[PDB]
Amino acid sequence: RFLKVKNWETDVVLTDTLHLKSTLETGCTEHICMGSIMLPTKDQLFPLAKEFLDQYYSSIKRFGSKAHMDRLEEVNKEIESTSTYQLKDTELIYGAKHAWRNASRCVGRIQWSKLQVFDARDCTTAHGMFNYICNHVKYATNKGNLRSAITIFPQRTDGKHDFRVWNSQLIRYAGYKQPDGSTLGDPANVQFTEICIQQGWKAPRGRFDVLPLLLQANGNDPELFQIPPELVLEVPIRHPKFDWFKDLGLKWYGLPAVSNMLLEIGGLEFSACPFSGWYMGTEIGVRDYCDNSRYNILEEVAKKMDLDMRKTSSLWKDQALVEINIAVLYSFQSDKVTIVDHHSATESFIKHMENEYRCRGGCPADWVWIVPPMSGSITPVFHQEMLNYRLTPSFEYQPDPWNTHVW
Amino acid sequence: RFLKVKNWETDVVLTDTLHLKSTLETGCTEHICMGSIMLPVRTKDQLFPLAKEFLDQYYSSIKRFGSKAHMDRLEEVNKEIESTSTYQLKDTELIYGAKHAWRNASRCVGRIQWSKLQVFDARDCTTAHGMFNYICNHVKYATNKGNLRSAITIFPQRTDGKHDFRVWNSQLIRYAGYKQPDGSTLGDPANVQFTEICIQQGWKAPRGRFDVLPLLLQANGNDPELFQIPPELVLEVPIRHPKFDWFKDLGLKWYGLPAVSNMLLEIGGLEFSACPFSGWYMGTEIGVRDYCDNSRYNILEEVAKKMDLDMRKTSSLWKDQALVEINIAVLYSFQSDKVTIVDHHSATESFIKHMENEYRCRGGCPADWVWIVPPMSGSITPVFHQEMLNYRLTPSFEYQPDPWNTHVWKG
Ligand code: HEM
Ligand code: HEM
Ligand SMILES: CCN(CCc1cccc(F)c1)Cc1cccc(NC(=N)c2cccs2)c1
Ligand SMILES: CCN(CCc1cccc(F)c1)Cc1cccc(NC(=N)c2cccs2)c1
Ligand SMILES: C[C@H](O)[C@H](O)[C@H]1CNc2nc(N)[nH]c(=O)c2N1
Ligand SMILES: C[C@H](O)[C@H](O)[C@H]1CNc2nc(N)[nH]c(=O)c2N1
Ligand SMILES: [Br-]
Ligand SMILES: [Br-]
Ligand SMILES: [Zn+2]
Repeated sequence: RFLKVKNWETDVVLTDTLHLKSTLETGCTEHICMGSIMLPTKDQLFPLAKEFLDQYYSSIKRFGSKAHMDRLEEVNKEIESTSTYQLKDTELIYGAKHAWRNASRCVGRIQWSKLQVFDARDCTTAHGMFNYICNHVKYATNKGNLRSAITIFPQRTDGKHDFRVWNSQLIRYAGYKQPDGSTLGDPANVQFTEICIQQGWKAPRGRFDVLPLLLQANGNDPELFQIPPELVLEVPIRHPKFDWFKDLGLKWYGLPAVSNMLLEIGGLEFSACPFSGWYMGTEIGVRDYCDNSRYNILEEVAKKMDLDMRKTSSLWKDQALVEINIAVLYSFQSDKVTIVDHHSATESFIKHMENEYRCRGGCPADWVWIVPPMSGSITPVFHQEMLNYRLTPSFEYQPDPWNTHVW
Repeated sequence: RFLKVKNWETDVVLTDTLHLKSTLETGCTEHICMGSIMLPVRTKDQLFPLAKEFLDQYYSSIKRFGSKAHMDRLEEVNKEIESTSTYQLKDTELIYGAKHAWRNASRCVGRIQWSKLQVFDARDCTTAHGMFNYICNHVKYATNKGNLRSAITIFPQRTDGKHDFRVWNSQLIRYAGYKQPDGSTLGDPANVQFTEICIQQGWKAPRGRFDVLPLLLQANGNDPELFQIPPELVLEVPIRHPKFDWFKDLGLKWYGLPAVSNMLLEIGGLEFSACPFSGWYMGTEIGVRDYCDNSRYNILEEVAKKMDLDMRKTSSLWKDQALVEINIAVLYSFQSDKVTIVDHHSATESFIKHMENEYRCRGGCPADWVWIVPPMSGSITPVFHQEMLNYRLTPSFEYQPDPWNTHVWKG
């Protein structure tokens, strides 16, 4: 019931008690581990509200105080009456910081307490959502010195009036199926690119077309908006040693901003909660650039390097991978856009886990996601045992809205 | 029930029913995943169901389920259990069991090979000198002058747990490790404790960087005894690089034959506590883990110094750069000397083909993603993108405590 995690590089053992507070289920049973699966009323809401307010009042050293008991009473009356309740600003901020803190797949959580929370609960239209979003993008981008931020749109009601950002990230590149049979641009976004086109976007049909926002307010039909080009910081990719690298024509955007997740706080559901931080270098150079189902540039790069591509055992893929990743980092650094390498981020996370074990009694962590997609065992996280479990407040996946929305 | 796994690179979806036959526990519950935890005297009444389940699996695999041979065998085992409290496997059933324990090993990327396993039956062994001779023969067979052949040697099973056969070595061939008074380590840091045991027992340590350890062999619950593997049987590969001519001067080498000797093999409820097994290396085992773990040979700094990379900031990726060169070196050296090795691209590609085959003929393939994904270049291997289901089937290889922690010394 009290659980130990061991670091096999350093022999440091930590004891986890925090898992006992865990509420949601994992996908696993005593018979089967699903650790590598990508995705496994009034009556319901009051318990969730109480659990939340209890931890909030605990966090501000006021557990069992007059004001604690009063608020529990207040929220209780409001659920009875209205079927829902509203969070105080302080609660909303706390809840959003804690959803990040609880994100077991997130290596960047040492930063969790510094999140800037933009309260957009007064938003009513898609044009309003667009304004809030542009403001978030400009604030977070900060001319290259990125700051973490979340923008929180109104909470779900009867669930026929959901706010949604149909985009998977605020800033992403279009993908277009070709006559040819190949894909132009990012193959991850073909379907959404098509949705934008059918809703009426005029696609320029290039390799790196920033997608328009498709914004849904109040369960209404979603609308298109272009993010002012001037607010989208992008980085041309060059290599500090290979002059030819630039001729690949590669670029990426500075601001990673997830917009398709659902934020749950005290039972309330925020279906539009775009959040942003900054990139770990491998996200772009290993996954975006080198996944076979993504930009898949490994072959072209290897060719420019004149490596022996005859045999897998020459490790030509591996050599090319390292160079691509060196270039991503050098390019961001040269243009002064915040980026972290996988060594520094994982070192940060081990230090963060130690803080959380010491200060909170644990840190839920998903090893499959935390270990970087290159050079795993040369980073400290590879050697660190992790316990994965689900705490609330939380960020959750939710169905893509086009499968759900009725026009 | 049916469970699906999806490959996120290919969209290939597979359906698992084999997990229904799983008996043993995982460590996980509905409230916690223990998937990255490294480690998450039997009665007659427990023994007969375990035997029956095993024998039913064996008779089904030879298409004789329910035959008179199957039924006579069950009754014969049942009678042996009630009167002697245990039972002996037939040679055929021992072969089937040892192969299946490999087939079932969820952390093994090399399982495409599982049905080609040379089984050496050492159940007539009685003494440590007996075990030495069996082990020498295994090494020489498996080594086969570089054309490595998978094999396992199976010593007598556990009886009362006071008469256990054990290889105290964690692998048959491994390098010594010496803690120096100044706190540095000479040789391999992973093997310090066991090296100290060997010295205590009388081994004369050459005290160098790659000294092959002596075997420490326990027969029949007796105190273990020391033996040196004939050097002429220990195939080694000097590590050089195809382009970097200074790489040889690092003084690196490694042995060709990886041979695990500290696991316990469970077949139909019976426990084989000494069951050394060998295959061949995937290159990353040596070039990533043995050479570059901070707690092992730890050569990254010295290699990157010699490549003259920028070592002032981790963001030059000097470690990742040095890591790749060392791994190229390991594979080049093994190939140049005609010693079997597999690269992590080949091995993971093979494993994915193995796993699809298994899903189709067997209804599943339990696999531990944390262990199957290689310790470098994870996502440019196909296994990174493959969902897997981890569950435990018997026959199985299981961990067991180090014998120096539990042995009752005779004197
Ligand atoms: C400040 C810099 C940050 C870094 C460097 C970072 C790093 C990462 C990385 C590399 C991933 C894996 C993503 C992937 O492979 O696709 C991730 C996952 C995640 N992070 Fe962060 N993170 C940061 C900030 C944030 C913030 C501000 C939030 C929310 C407030 C957040 C919540 C998440 C969540 C929820 C996941 C898991 C997503 C999923 O399961 O699909 N992180 N983090
Ligand atoms: C034939 C070539 C083989 C290759 C390339 C291979 C590859 C591997 C590798 C790379 C690992 C992970 C090792 C580590 O990180 O420590 C492994 C684990 C394992 N393999 Fe193999 N394997 C082979 C044959 C065998 C054989 C013959 C057996 C037994 C009959 C075996 C049973 C295992 C087991 C039980 C593990 C898990 C060990 C643990 O949990 O500590 N494999 N395999
Ligand atoms: C590339 C896709 N990432 C999610 C992966 C995913 C999600 C749902 C379904 C999938 F198939 C795959 C998006 C993501 C999520 C969290 C963090 C990041 N990377 C970042 N550095 C940040 C984004 C926002 C704050 S930090 C990317
Ligand atoms: C080096 C350590 N490996 C065990 C891992 C382990 C387990 C518990 C604690 C540890 F610190 C480390 C040994 C191992 C096991 C299985 C296979 C291999 N590698 C091989 N290629 C083979 C060995 C025998 C047949 S194939 C190595
Ligand atoms: C099937 C497997 O779970 C899947 O490929 C995962 C593995 N680990 C990951 N880790 C991170 N950070 N991001 C991912 O998209 C994935 N993909
Ligand atoms: C804590 C973590 O589970 C541990 O480092 C594991 C990770 N994956 C592994 N995978 C393999 N093949 N071998 C290992 O020793 C490990 N170590
Ligand atoms: Br970070
Ligand atoms: Br193989
Ligand atoms: Zn699990």
